[PDB]
Amino acid sequence: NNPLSGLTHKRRLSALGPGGLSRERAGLEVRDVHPSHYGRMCPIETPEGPNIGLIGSLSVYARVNPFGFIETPYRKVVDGVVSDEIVYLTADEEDRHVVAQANSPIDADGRFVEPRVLVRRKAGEVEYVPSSEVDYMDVSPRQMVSVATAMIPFLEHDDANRALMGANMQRQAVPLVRSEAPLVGTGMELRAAIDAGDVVVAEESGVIEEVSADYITVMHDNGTRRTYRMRKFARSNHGTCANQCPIVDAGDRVEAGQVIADGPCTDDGEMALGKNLLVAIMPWEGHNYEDAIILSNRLVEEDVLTSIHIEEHEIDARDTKLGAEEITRDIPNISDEVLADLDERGIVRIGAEVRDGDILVGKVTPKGETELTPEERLLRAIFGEKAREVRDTSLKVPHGESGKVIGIRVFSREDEDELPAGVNELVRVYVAQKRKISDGDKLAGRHGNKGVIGKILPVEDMPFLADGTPVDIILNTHGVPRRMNIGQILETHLGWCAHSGWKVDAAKGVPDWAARLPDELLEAQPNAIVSTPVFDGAQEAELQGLLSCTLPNRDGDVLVDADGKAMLFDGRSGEPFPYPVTVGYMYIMKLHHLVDDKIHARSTGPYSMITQQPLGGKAQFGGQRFGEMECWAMQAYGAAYTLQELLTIKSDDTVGRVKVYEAIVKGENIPEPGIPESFKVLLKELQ
Amino acid sequence: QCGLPKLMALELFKPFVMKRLVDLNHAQNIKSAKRMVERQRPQVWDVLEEVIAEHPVLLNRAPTLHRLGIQAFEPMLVEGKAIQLHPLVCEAFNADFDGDQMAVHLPLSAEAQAEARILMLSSNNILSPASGRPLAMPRLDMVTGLYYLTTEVPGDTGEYQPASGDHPETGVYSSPAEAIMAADRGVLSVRAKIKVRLTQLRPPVEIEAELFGHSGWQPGDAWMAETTLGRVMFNELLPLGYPFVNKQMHKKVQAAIINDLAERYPMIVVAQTVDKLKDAGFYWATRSGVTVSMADVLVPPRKKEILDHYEERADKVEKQFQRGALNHDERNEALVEIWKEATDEVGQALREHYPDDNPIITIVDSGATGNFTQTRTLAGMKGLVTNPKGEFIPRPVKSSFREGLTVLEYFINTHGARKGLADTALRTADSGYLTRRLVDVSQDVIVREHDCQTERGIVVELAERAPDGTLIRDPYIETSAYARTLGTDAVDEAGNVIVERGQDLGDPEIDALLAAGITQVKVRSVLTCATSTGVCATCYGRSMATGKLVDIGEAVGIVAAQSIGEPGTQLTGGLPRVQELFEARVPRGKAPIADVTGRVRLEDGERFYKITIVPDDGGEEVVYDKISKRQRLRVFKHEDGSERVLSDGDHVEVGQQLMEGSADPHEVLRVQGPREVQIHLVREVQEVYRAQGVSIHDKHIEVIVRQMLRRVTIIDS
Amino acid sequence: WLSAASFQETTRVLTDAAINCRSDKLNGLKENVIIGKLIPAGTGINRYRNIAVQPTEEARAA
Amino acid sequence: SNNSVPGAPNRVSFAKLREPLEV
Amino acid sequence: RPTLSEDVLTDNRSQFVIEPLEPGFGYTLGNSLRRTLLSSIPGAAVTSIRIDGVLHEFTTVPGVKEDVTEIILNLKSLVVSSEEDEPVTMYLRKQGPGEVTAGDIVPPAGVTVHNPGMHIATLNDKGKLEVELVVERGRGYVPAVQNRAGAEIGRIPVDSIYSPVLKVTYKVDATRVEQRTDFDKLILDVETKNSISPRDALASAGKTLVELFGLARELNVEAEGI
Amino acid sequence: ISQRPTLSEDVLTDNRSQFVIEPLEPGFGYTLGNSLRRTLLSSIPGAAVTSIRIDGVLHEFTTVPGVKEDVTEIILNLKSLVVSSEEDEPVTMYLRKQGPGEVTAGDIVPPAGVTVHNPGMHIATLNDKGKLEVELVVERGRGYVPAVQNRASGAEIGRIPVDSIYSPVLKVTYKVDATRVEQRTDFDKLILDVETKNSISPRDALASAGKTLVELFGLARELN
Amino acid sequence: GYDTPLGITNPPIDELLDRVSSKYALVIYAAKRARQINDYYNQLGEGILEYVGPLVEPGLQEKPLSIALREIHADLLEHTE
DNA sequence: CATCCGTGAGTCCAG
Ligand SMILES: [Mg+2]
Ligand SMILES: [Zn+2]
Repeated sequence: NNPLSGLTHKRRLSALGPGGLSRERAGLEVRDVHPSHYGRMCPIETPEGPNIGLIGSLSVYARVNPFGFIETPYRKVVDGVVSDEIVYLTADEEDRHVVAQANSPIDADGRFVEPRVLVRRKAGEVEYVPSSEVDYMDVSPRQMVSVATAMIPFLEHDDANRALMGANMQRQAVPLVRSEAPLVGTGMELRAAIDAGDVVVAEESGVIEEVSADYITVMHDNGTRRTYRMRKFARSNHGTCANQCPIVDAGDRVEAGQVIADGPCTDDGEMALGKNLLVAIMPWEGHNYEDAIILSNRLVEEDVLTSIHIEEHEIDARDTKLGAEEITRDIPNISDEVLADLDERGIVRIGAEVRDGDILVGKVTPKGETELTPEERLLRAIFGEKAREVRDTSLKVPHGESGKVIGIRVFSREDEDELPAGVNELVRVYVAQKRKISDGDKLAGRHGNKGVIGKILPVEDMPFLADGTPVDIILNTHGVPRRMNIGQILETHLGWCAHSGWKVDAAKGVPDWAARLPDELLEAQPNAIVSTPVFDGAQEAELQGLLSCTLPNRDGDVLVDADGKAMLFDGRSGEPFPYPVTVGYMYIMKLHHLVDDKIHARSTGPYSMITQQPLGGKAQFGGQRFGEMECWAMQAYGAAYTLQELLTIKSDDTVGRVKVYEAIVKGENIPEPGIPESFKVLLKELQ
Repeated sequence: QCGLPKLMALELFKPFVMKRLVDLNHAQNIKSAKRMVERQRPQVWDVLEEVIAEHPVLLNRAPTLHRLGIQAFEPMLVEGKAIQLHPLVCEAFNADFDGDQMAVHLPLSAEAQAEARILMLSSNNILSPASGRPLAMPRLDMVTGLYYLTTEVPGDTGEYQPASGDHPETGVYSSPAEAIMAADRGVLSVRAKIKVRLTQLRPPVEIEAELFGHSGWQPGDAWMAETTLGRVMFNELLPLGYPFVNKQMHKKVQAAIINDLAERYPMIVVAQTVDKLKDAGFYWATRSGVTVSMADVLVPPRKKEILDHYEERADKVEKQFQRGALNHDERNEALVEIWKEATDEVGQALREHYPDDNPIITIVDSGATGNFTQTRTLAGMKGLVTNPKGEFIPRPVKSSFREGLTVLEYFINTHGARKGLADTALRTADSGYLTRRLVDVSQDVIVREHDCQTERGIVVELAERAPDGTLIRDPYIETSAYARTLGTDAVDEAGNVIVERGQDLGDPEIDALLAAGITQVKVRSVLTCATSTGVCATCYGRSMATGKLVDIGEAVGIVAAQSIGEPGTQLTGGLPRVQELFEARVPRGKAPIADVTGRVRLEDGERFYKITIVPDDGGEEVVYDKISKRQRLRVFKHEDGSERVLSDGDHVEVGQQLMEGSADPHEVLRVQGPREVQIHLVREVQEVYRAQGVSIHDKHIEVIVRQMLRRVTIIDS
Repeated sequence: WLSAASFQETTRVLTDAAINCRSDKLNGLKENVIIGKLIPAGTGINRYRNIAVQPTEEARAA
Repeated sequence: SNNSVPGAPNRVSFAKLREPLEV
Repeated sequence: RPTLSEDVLTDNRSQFVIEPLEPGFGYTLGNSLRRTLLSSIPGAAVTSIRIDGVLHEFTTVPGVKEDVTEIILNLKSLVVSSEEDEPVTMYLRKQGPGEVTAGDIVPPAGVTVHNPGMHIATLNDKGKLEVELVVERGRGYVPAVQNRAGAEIGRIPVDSIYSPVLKVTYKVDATRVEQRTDFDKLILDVETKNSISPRDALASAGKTLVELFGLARELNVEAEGI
Repeated sequence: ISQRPTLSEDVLTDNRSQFVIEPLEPGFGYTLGNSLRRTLLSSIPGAAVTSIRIDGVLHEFTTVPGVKEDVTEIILNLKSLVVSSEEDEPVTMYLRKQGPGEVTAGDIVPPAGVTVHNPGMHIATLNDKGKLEVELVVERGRGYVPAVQNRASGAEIGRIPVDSIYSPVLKVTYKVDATRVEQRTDFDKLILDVETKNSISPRDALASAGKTLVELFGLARELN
Repeated sequence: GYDTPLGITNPPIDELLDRVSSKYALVIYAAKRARQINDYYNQLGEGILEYVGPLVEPGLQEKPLSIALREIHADLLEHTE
């Protein structure tokens, strides 16, 4: 889906598989978070459904030792003094020793502050222990988490339940036409993007000799030249748009290891899973009821939440007993209006516009010489049109799909290209879609705050600030204190201060709240980027202070207060909202669950081979299932005919479903259902 | 109504549209019309709007737990590709909007549409067939929005002021059309207590008698009231003919109103009235000012003061265990109690420190959503986390999520968080399984007759006799009596009959017997009435969904099953106890029951409990053998003091549960007979759903249990 | 035997039912659903199923 | 700064100084 | 397509239906038109009153059923049209048993009472009533504290409902024009006094707003299409 | 209790102008300036590019040899192009540049009746050996018109339909000073804030708004 | 006394139930009549002796169910079980 | 009252 999605997959630890355990065999003990998981396997990153606890991500700092166990780095303390010497300890090698937490206060030399400090011990037991007994200590606060988990700002403010989803959903983020880096970060965004290998990193230092959208050439110091080709508009495993673009301008001095060009979901070599939108925390006209989401039309009018999706469509021509399938522009009983987008071969032309039902590749097959209808013979005598023996088996556009034809690949057995036994011509057609965001599209933040798009109001309908700026996303208040994920609120606060910029008051000395604040943050510019590492970063005292330092806009007026809130104006009525509303910026990701994909329906269609019931899935264009639990609901109501209708004339009554179609198109009455073919099968199975 | 996507509708009504395509000659035949639909020609979007006219469709949401899991709607076309749903059926479907997908089935036959529009339409199914409470009612933003304006604020501007000095009485308006212009200018608050003359709202029953003599209130008759402007606007929805309500709209308040509208007023009034409520809520929920910031979420002021008191109390128990004076089973048993008390005192620290202005408390105290335990987890503290074993951890999480949990706190919390999710997923499987078992056993159970006419019924404790005198309403009134039908005339001390036989019990009718002094009524039940196949109509009684006598033909057994299985996710006795009863297993506790009534002879030994019973009426002594791990149940004795644990010399009835635990139903049968074992099961079952706050009417349980005793064994051939 | 078959222990039911030569009367909810009959409940029962609707004599073509 | 190793955009960090070892 | 204007009627009030507005102009028109009818139309009502047998408010008037409060309210409901802007004064005197109405009022030249059957107060025997009214002109609604300065020998400040419009609500639905289901439909409820028709109160409310948007238009009169 | 016709003052800035209007009815200013704000943001006419065509290009998703940017990022850069055409009918602009160097909006040639208001706008960074030949089409309209609508008409396989944001209005707001002093001195003062795209003047924007609004409010005065 | 029923809520169900034994009964009561009317249109074109046409004025493009359900409200139909 | 074998252990979806 995205580069992060890829990286995490490679860092997966599954207990399932041959030699391992089955899903049903796995009890409750296996799945829960073991003490030894510290620094080795993430306690948060794991699936939600029936696979919870059996799939985990490897922690950030851990590595695998030549025997197949999981080691992890610890700092060595000789005698109360922290040493830079680092040794990796296995799970059971850590149990015999005694470990201090990373955040324990250390002297500038390396000595501890207090005699008794926070200590980790065998069997997940914790106690205070004198400094003389401290063997090791943790490398980092963010040591126990994984890569994806470490990209969740203010993680220590969210319950494990939602934070679990936030991590799992980050891999579900869709690449947008161009990606912005989040205003609020953790620092992991950098190292994550680089190791992803879907960005472009310089191997040897030098200078950009030449740049194009196609490729970048680097003139090294020793005289040799290397050229990195850009992946341009390529289809992924999951129909996402892997497109890379150069960062550096021609003639830039670049050192080795530097990201010279980023790919999908990447801004300046940083994981860019979403956009930075102007958020408002308030229930609004019921359209955000039960975790739905309200959008500003700007996001459509400016392609803010727009993504690109490629589909790969295939068709082949085989040797049959009646001859062989041949791809041609000549298709029986088709007007030239429908073939207008084809080449002389019969293939769609590159750059053409296709809609659902249209023709991509014109293939015909010789049909079995069976005696044509004595009624159609007659009809072919009147109009004197001799029938062709070739039946249309052309590749048409599936229901739902739509876009522009961005590439044709053609293999022929003629041109010595190697095909499987029986295939002559095989054509591939790549069609992309520029999907703007629409209602029902799943939007979410890093804090397990998911939701489909309720309503996209016109840009004028959006509640707005004093200087006229309309918000982008209206999140519903009710769905916050329940989930315990108020990290999304802290993010918005820091998100505003990052957008507005700030300045701590240095007069009369450095303030006591901003005492622990590193020197580089006492002064920030509008649209500045900041880190808030997990189990570190900003604290509640500083965040309150920063809201006070909020630099005014262009008009010289401050927009939000120290509470973090501001005054809004209802764009519909005009009157200002009666109470202060919390306003700032929140990083929102576009997940890969879009209505264009999820929507599906069917009147009639294909059917099963044995049970004669409808097939299953959108891909097969099948009907929904009205199962056992659904049947109880019908039986409960006392809706006899509806329930009968569903399982007979709607399902597998061979003569029935046919005699239902006619009755409808003739405008008659629905006949009395027959015997479900599925039952007959049962009877012949019993025999 | 529901918003059916234009795209979805086209394929759904595909052969229906082609019909009207060859009709109005857009297409020459049936073949071409298909092409038109497939090409999505501009003509068809005018054809489709005609086709779907008042043609109901179906909306299903998995898992379909109860019958309201599928509700029929009037189809409305809409741009976009998503299905638009009404907020009020979110309770029934259990459908939030974090990415749910709903199934859509198109009824075809003339019968099918008739069924859908009449039986299954959302507007006709407002109540829960399991309980009779409103499911289609204000729920989240709607309740928070209504609770806003109906709240009376003291010092708010525009308030009523008595006259004193040279300035007259401030706060009196001639009409609602006047006060509306007052808040527009900015003089009056919509939550401030004032005085107004009304001309289109029936006054309270207690006041209507004072100002008219119940001469019959009439649209036009004026009257003065002491409410808030917002409470006035609210009563205009109920609307006329319904007694004015002067309170603040907590969910329980609004629930009462609807449940009263359900009893008296017709369905289409309730359906339209509840529509009025929803629109009222959302409009004001937007203007309620409910907003989550870093400020509003406030940590208590005595946060570290209280936690240091219970940490100091905890270091005394750790040192008392260090000397080995406390058992290892008692140490943790004492530690859990110290911290449970700590968490409570942190909770009290919020409520008085938090203004009623505070949104986080506003949402919780108003029945909108969320518990105070969440708010305590949010601002106060997390408290005890669960062990893998299930026992509560001796170590507490002292931090709140606002303060930022420590690295080591987060870890043990996550562990319990995941095990919680895991158990949740496993009970659902159990519940859904238990569900299908109850269905199969109760399929032949249908309403077949209008009346069995047997006089057999069962006694229900209407109210307990209060010790000082008078009476106390029984805790089991709602679920055991309120929907039953009477099989015997209910007489007080006098010869006067309060309620006849063949009369459905309603709310005022329970008030007719509660004041009369009578505390026991005989009621028709599923168990008692005996018909050839299935059950009769009269005994079953008032259908919980219709608020009227059950129609002839309802598959009540299935509904019963669904009613019990639907909330079976929210359990901790617990769900295992539920299976143990319906499957009639020889219980884990295996609590012994007296075989014959008589005087008790306790003769405990430290190694073993032995119980001997001297028969009341002559007889020979019957003696039992009991394990010391179990304890004697504090049964309500003749002394009317239930807290009296079993003592020697006490007198027990026949079949009286001797010790704490679960009696063996099979022994209850052989000792107390086929009828008593039915009442035992039903109430033992009930106790489980009670403790977790689930109210199923006894009616549904009895249907299943009846299907347990329909067979008798063969002793002699 | 049908209702029992589609419940649990399918193979156990059939072995017994075949030996017992049990003849199933198709008159139950699980029963009728399987064969596709109108379930013997609600709108399915003969009381409601067999209904004749006719115009009032007073009601007459204009 | 947080990661001044590759040549990256400066992402200022609220922190206690983290110098044990890079990811 | 150009927009229409509809009407659904009642004696004192009516509903107006405006469709189809360009998408997002329903709420652009709604609140702006309501405040106008309520605040931008001139009429006439009661500013201040004076009672003979009153030195303080809490005591009711000697020989009168209604409290001092219930009489003010009934007088607030009095619909009156004055020809002159400058404040006039009418007298209402009546004694003995019976009921005093709005037909007993003695109005100045060019001042009319439109509901002469309005109940005001029920007098008993030996019941005397002498009241002095102060009638002004204005727009909308004006508080009582702003009219605190009648002769200080019993001057009472009264809420002045100058506006001949009583109450107005509005809803914005969406009509489906062409293929676009985006166009807005505005439904407007308007209830007036017995002075002016709702049908008339809107036209003046309409004409008034036309004056405001004239200032902007005057500069260049660029473009638009109906 | 006072009658005075209203005024329409103005305090300026080159790009944005404050309009002062008074004296207005009490509690009226908020819903008046908003009626204007929702008129400016949605229905102010202007001109913008509808379709384009690039040599060697047949669709939106490819690369022009020797050019630093892709067609998508190029078409994305053109969304910030400010243009004012008077021709009610479509007109064709041009842009041709070769070799090393940067191309900008200045290298665009508007025909008679078309003007570019931002020549310094970066478009593409053509390195050596690079050539770019574009053919831009501008139309008049209002509000926002999606690109997708052009494709079905009959457009050839060369033309690449581009989204259109006709509204030349940038950012609009308002504030109100209501004198709520207990007297007949209760009025509302309106201060409108209008910022444009240097395509039209903030004043000229308020005029078209009024012109539209006047012709809309005139139908409430007409008789039945 | 209520507000005018809109769409599929008309005819109001409460008054509809006053003329029938139960909810289920009304279903077959109406549908079989809605069936009769739809037969009448189809048959009339080619077959005389059809069931009697709708006893009330048909709404423009009104569903045969919507027709039947209205005349039930008009008490113009006779009921038998 | 405790062992050994055979049969259960939520729905829909996607894939
Ligand atoms: Mg959900
Ligand atoms: Zn019975």
